[PDB]
Amino acid sequence: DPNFFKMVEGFFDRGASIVEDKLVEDLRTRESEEQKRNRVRGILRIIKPCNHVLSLSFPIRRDDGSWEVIEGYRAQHSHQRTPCKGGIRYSTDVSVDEVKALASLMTYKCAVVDVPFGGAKAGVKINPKNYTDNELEKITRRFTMELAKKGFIGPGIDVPAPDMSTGEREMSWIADTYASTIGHYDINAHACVTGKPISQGGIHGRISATGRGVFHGIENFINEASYMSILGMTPGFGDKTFVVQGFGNVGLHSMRYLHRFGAKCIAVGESDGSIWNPDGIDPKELEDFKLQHGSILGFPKAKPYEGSILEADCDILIPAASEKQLTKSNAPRVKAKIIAEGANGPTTPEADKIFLERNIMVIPDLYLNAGGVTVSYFEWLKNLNHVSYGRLTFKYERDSNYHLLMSVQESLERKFGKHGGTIPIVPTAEFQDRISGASEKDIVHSGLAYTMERSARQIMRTAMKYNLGLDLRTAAYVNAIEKVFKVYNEAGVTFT
Amino acid sequence: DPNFFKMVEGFFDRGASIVEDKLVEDLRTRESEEQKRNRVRGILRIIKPCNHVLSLSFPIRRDDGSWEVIEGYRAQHSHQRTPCKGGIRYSTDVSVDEVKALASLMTYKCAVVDVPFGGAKAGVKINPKNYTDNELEKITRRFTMELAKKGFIGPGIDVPAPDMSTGEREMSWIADTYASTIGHYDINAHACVTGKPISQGGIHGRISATGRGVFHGIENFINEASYMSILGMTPGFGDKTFVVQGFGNVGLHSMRYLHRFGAKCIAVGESDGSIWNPDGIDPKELEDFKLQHGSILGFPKAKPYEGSILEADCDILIPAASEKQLTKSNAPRVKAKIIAEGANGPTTPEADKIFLERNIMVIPDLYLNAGGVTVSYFEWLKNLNHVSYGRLTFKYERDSNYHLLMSVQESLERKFGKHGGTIPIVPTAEFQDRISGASEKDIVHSGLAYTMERSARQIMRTAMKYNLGLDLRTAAYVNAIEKVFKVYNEAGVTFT
Amino acid sequence: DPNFFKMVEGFFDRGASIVEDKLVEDLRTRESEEQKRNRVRGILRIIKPCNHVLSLSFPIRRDDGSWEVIEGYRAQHSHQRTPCKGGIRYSTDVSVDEVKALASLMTYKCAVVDVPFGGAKAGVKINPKNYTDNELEKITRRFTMELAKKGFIGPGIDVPAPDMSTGEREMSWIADTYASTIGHYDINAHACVTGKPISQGGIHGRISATGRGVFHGIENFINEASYMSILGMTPGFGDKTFVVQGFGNVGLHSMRYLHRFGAKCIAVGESDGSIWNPDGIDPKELEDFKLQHGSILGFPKAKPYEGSILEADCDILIPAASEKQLTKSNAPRVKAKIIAEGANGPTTPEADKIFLERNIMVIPDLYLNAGGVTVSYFEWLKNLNHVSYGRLTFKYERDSNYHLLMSVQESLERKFGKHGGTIPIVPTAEFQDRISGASEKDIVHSGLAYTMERSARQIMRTAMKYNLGLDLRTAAYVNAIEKVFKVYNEAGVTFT
Repeated sequence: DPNFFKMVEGFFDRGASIVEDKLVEDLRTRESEEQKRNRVRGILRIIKPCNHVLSLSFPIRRDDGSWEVIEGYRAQHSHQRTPCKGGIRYSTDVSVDEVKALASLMTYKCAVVDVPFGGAKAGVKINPKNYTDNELEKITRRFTMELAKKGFIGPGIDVPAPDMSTGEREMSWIADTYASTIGHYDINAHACVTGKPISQGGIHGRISATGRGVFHGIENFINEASYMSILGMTPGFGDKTFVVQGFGNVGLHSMRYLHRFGAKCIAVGESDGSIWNPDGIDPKELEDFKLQHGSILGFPKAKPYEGSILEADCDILIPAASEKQLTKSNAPRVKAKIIAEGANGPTTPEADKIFLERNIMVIPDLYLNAGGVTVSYFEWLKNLNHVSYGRLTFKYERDSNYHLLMSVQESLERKFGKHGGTIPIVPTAEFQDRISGASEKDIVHSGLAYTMERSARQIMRTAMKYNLGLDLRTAAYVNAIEKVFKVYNEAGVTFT
Repeated sequence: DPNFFKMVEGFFDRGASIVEDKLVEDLRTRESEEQKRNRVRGILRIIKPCNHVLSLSFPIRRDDGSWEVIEGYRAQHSHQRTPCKGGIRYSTDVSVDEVKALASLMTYKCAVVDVPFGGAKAGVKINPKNYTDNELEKITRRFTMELAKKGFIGPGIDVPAPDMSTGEREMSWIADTYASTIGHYDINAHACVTGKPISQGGIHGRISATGRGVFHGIENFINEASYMSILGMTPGFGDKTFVVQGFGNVGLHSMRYLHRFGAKCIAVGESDGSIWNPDGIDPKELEDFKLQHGSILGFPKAKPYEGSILEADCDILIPAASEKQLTKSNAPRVKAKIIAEGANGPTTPEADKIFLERNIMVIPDLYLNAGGVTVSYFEWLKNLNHVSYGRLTFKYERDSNYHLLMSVQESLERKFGKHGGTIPIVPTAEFQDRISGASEKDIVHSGLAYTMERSARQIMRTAMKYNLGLDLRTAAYVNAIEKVFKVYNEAGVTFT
Repeated sequence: DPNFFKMVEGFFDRGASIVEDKLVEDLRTRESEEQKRNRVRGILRIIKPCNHVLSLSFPIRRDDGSWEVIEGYRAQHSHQRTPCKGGIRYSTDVSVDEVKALASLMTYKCAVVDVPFGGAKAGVKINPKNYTDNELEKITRRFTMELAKKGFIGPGIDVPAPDMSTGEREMSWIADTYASTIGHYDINAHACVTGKPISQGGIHGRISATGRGVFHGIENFINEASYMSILGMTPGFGDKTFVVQGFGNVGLHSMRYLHRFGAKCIAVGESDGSIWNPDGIDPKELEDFKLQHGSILGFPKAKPYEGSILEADCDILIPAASEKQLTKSNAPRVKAKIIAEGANGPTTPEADKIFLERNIMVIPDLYLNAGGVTVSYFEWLKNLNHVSYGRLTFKYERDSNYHLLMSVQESLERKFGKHGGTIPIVPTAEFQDRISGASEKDIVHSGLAYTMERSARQIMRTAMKYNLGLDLRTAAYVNAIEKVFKVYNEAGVTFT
């Protein structure tokens, strides 16, 4: 039951050693100078540790009038890619080593989904419950200030983001505080932080992002005969049956999209209890049940399962919640053949070894829930373009599409003595609804898909190159370390 | 006749009270702290008044050598949307109230056409006719300087624009003066002001912008069966017949585009006289007549009407000139069912109540002449993009289009033993032209059309929502207020 | 009675026309180009009107939770001298015209005392008595912010200052708000405003500044045989007898210092009533009386005089209170020969003419109460020096002094067989107190005295140059206009 930090770090060292060799021979061994290039692995030593970590201690006057000093910290893992990216966590269980760890994860994660951002992470030792909306605000802002004055929040330095503990409300404050203070003259002040309200410069499709990422991440592999054979998957009768642990944002959507495409949800577990039903569970029903009242407990059309759903018999198990939920203990008691990490670090290193032994394909957090980050990239861009995606092309494109059809029509009618006989100028029903309901989220969603696909293939190619089996995790880390390295390498350090 | 500031104010307060109640219940009553969220209407009382207004006296050495002080002002209504936008006036009738008023209009007008700009407006108590080109330049530059040193010109702060009293020449100077002085280090210096020459970073399709706007504005509503029924329009034999008051550069185009689509111009006024002809009047002909010599008076194919063509018997009357031309007096004497405000404030509040009483749909100036602004937004972006729209797509697109058609061809050929029989690969005449002559102005004009439309639906949906009839005006202002509010709300003021 | 604007403007014109002529002839008629140099009096036309004037409307959330919008303005008269200087007034009566006027006064006043600052002046339509300390703060800050973002509050742009309606507490806030936000990177952030607490970067000797100024102003003229003869003053039996109208800060000190040097206070009025006693009145007593309880009414050793002390028979009458207290009505009824304006505009133009008819010397407000400003200059400097005056010289000096004395002693003891006989190494009692209690205030107070004196002689010289009598006012303005002009002239405008 290791702890985040000594989990990630292992993962790195793992896929650091596996790259070192190859990373010298073949890649750069044709201009080998004193074969001391193997001492250039010092670039890997630099990548491992966070380059900067700022600890704070600011005060805020509670609503009752009493003073109080809040402590928090933000760590920036790497700068290989200028603008650092990472969330902000409001919890009373947020250690410097936790942030440092997550921040490390970020860099690699971003690499995997080709996002030009360095890994960061922030944490404020506070418990939102114990503060009033007004207080919270006061905190986020004073935080933003300090964070700014020391180069830890800037649209070209570090762009924060929400976490399970924080929301778009906070982000909106961060943004605004910044813009109305130290970034007053910055024409891209609002790009200092993402995950903010649409009105404040947010990007359409943020919410569903992470969730949709999980889906495409699974999709890409579930549709790869090769892998699906090693597991004896891509059925004919069974088709697809999954389970999701944690009905949060990510979990909910993950079950929405997964279900939409033929998969059947057999079990959903939460902090409270769980749910079971071989027949299937409908996303909207369970969603409206959890929105109408308390939790998911006492949901009709579903027997209350007891304990975690991590042992429910299904094909795909998606851990979209807490940390380290799959350990060396319950690792051999999992039915599922595929584990989709819809969260960070939901499986321990020991558990990984087991799963590998009994052919269990674990889709890396490092890649699966990199959907939010991918879209946050878009939000950043959308603030640099200062325009909502497709604002200037939708109409143009529409016209061009109708000209295309009209050309086929006129050109097919000139193969007959008519002037309105053939009727190609009519788009399909789907294609019509697309055109008529074109909107930013469509450009976003599509860009997401594209990235999750490209990345997927990339991981697969890397797992076939280093002969790995279903160890997609290390593959991904390796993939990442190779990218981060290349940047550093093709420059240096001080003589970079 | 009330003045411009009284009107606009009234309009605001009108919409402001309409919103208030719905703005609390339904749209935020779900987490209603001690229902004091009625006291949040303060937001509205912050939005109403301009938040800044700079008055300034600056000297210039007249050509003859003599010194003279020039006084002018610039008012920034709101900063809810960072870059303020507004035009510069050069008239000896300006008045700190006027600029405050028009700057108030701008904010709302931008909101309507989803343009991320705050409302601003400048004014220099001067009369261009009494100053040499050289002098005028001196002025516009000094003015830019002072305006810059105080934060009232700046690609991120405030982006000025031309008015009927200024031109691209001036704007060019403003842009250059700024980029050669204060904004020397700003990589977006030439985005400090719009409406500039092409060679100075201007955007194609500026001249026809406002005009085209008018058209689309009208078009969107004259295509809506619902509204066209309440009037008894969208006829089968009368089709469309319109009249334009003021043959300026908005009026002229308005006629051109209106006419080009099956509408017949039956009357065209001016500041001199008028024109009449139930058979119709050709735009080109009347244009060439005006351009070839003097005014439109003495135009063949047309009997010299006497008085204002605001009484002519037509379907659509488009006031594209002076201010307050439709008052309580002549309000009842109109024969047109639709009044398209191709100018600002061409109808008084009293007139509006009359037109409503005798079912007369008045398309708001707040929306109908927002075309120019909409495009100015594009110019700004163009300047930030550092590339002419389409530059890197036109060719790519072209290719992709041909491949599309080729596919349909080849594909269809397969259903026949021939390799050249069916020729879909040929684009319609129109489509060809479009492809061959693809320029920036096409992307621009299309983006415009897309904004006018979306905005038109938005206004309609708002009208229906607050069960407003043909009072599109208030409906628009309400629509605006709502937007501007949302921004403020989803943040605050100091604790924003 | 004419308002402040009308007056100050008149004063300017007056001096302006007196300087024009001479300002061309002997000054610069040697290079005389075209003799058009008269047309270079345009300079003057630029100097008269304020160059900028910002009007704002910013919100604050009152303690009760309600939301109000505060309106206020700042006006910068001239920039001829880089940092503008001027106070901030918190009263319901403030009017754009008022600030403009007072700003205008500053520029000239500073010129008189050789202070390198432009003339500025703020104003916030608000009555401090209606707001809680918290609320006041919240206003000063939000005001400082908006005032900064538009270039009306920086250490090198415009340095505000306290008024009778605002104190050091508000300044402190201004300073801090600025240095925490916009000016965060400015190493001289705390030089953005003056009149702030000592612990915030304030200079020692600010409270006795304006008062002491009034004293040295009077002292310099009451010591000039020439002027004192025209009035038959500098007596040998009557010595000195004065009267002060207004027992505010300036008035109190004025009496303290005046009295300390032989004068004899015979009457002191207030907003309530007055006091009279030919025998004399002791500052400390009357001070303690006021402090101890209520006003000055009921004070022992003094018969309650009814009305204004302006008519009390005395030598020097010092109006240290409200505006326009000496008009064309009571002007003839004055018994004093000298009128020391310890306030701004306490005598109307029409009163001035009268006093000049019956040889009454009126020492100009423009000069007399320029003591505060003079010291505020020091405070500014103090903040830019980053060290308290004397900090690194007191000790050194002390030592030097003793060595001086000990050199006289040893040297004198060498003219007599004795090593200890003569004792010149002993300072006087006064000297010793000075040495032992050396502190910043001393350096300040000295510098102030030096300025008031040099400025006094400058005024005189001017008066005698332009052959003005006891019309010290115009003489001062003229003296100012000359200075301001010289700057502009020895440069230009655009081609400056």
